[PDB]
Amino acid sequence: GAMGSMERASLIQKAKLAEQAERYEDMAAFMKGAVEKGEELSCEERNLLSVAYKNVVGGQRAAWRVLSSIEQKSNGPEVREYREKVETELQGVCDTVLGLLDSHLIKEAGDAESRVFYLKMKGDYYRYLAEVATDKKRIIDSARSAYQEAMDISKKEMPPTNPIRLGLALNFSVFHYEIANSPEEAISLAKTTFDEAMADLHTLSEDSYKDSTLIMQLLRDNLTLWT
Amino acid sequence: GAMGSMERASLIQKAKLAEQAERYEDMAAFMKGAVEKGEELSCEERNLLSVAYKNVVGGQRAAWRVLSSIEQKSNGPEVREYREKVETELQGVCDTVLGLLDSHLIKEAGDAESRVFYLKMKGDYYRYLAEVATDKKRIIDSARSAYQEAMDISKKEMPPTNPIRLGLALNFSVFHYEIANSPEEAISLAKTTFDEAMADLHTLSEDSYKDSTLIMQLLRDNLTLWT
Amino acid sequence: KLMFKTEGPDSD
Amino acid sequence: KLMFKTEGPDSD
Ligand SMILES: N=C(N)c1cc(-c2ccccc2)c(CCCN)s1
Ligand SMILES: N=C(N)c1cc(-c2ccccc2)c(CCCN)s1
Ligand SMILES: [Ca+2]
Ligand SMILES: [Ca+2]
Repeated sequence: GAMGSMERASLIQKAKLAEQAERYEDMAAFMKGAVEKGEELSCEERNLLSVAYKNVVGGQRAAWRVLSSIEQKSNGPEVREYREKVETELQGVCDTVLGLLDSHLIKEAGDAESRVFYLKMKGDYYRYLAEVATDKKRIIDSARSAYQEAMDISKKEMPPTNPIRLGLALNFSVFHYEIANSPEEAISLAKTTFDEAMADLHTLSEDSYKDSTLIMQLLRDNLTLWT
Repeated sequence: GAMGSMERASLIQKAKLAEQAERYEDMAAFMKGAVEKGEELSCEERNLLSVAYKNVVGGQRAAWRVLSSIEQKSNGPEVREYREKVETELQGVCDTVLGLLDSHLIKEAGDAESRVFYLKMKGDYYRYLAEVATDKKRIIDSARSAYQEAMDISKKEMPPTNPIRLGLALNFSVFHYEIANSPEEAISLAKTTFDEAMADLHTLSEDSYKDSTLIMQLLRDNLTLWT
Repeated sequence: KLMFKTEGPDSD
Repeated sequence: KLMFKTEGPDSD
């Protein structure tokens, strides 16, 4: 596609420039091009890809909720038509990211840190489709399955303070809470995840302690709201 | 172009939805389509067009300054190449807005409130080209000429508290200060504009008083920095 | 909507 | 850069 004539290192360099310029569309397009070079991504490269698409899909989700709320309040075709326009572009970004994960990031991810990262993304962007979905059951089951596979590997392969593991469980609990309508599962996952991390913090450097407690605080913010 | 099959009123309605969703690209494309229907814009419609493109060109100007500063610090081709990419898209948005003003908003604008609004925009988006311009003299003279024509009509046709007149003089003083490298002209225009508005405020409703003092405070913020 | 905490940029 | 006050949205 578009980035086929640019060097892999130049796409990565240009994705970093884009992040500093807050050009998240450009950042996503460069990281898409980087992935399509067909080489595995480093830890920093996985983070660039995820930050890029998260910033793009974030704008579309904020946009969608504003429009959906006006639409619901109004219950002429314009509101429904524009909500669809935004929803369709949101689905296209989700479909693009899932495309990258299936072709071929996940099947070449052997290490726990890479495979759990990619399966979490897969659950995440099926959850973004779930948010706008009215077939919905299959999308929801696709998110659960990606999340659960990630969780199984994270429990076997990573310590309980692993930030990727902590982020996975944060997101899966939010999946449980507001996608699967299983708030009790959400609360259980968030408590057990929090407490297990707490009992492993003693093992960490100052640097690692900062990293894990920041994500633990997100589990606490949610538990505060849910109970 | 793209919006040729959508109704004028539906484009305006959809530009308002876009503003609430903060989808400023969509808002600009809808208002472009609205203009290309070839009917004159109401006061609200002029404001929608201006807010839309100002939000779009704002993102590109912020992006450009970040990149230009890295480029200057670094003095491989990637930084220069990406700065150019952003600069070119910025020039395209400026060129699109100037296109709308010349074809045919300005020549059909007879009233002071509409004509001064459009000439101000013309000066504004020539100033955005001036910011990235290294031919620069002609661009700068295009901004000055648009601004000066706007100023001449505003002085003859509008009271000194007119918010459009106040906004014009704010922008023209910033043109003077950092585009024409005439900081003394800037300071003189900002003082005389401020003081003339102050002596006319007695004539205004509460509502109009709010409107004019908000723009007067922007003239004061600049004067505080410049002196 | 009340949006719960999920990992990385709350860009929404 | 120090950006001076100009009319409407400071979207930059
Ligand atoms: N460019 C960005 N926003 C990010 C870069 C990195 C990273 C930098 C060096 C090595 C590995 C990863 C992130 C990891 C997150 C852990 N704190 S995020
Ligand atoms: N949609 C927007 N952001 C704006 C709408 C309007 C407007 C609304 C009714 C009549 C005329 C103009 C603006 C004028 C600015 C004066 N305060 S701005
Ligand atoms: Ca539409
Ligand atoms: Ca480039």
